[PDB]
Amino acid sequence: GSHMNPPPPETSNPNKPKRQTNQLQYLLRVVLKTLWKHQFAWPFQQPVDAVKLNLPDYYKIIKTPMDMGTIKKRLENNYYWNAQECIQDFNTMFTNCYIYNKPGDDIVLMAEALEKLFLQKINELPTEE
Ligand SMILES: N#Cc1cc(Br)ccc1O
Ligand SMILES: N#Cc1cc(Br)ccc1O
Repeated sequence: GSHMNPPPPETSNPNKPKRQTNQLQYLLRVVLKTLWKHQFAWPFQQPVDAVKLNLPDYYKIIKTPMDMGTIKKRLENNYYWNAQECIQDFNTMFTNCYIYNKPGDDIVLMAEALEKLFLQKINELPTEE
């Protein structure tokens, strides 16, 4: 893509420690799956393309970008050590949306719908075994 967009977050790095846990399996098979098919998922399924959207300030404002396409790759590629890393990626994605956009904007309402589902599913995150 455009040189004006940053490289996406890392999804592969042999130096980084990782492991599978039952909680990470639940984050892929239940949490990500549920959110990915929501009617309002599409803006969040890949990094924000600030060039295409004519938002030249986006990566001036949002210095820790995250998206569900990145999270999907990180889960499928076993990038994470623990559930907390992955949950933090989701939280970063939501908070970027809420800091960049005005309350009540369409993308905000879309993010809020995904967040409500997310919180329901994370309340049920299984005990680590
Ligand atoms: N595991 C799983 C899963 C995740 C996404 Br996103 C879509 C379909 C699936 O079956
Ligand atoms: N945040 C954000 C954002 C994402 C898409 Br896709 C389009 C416009 C936006 O302002």
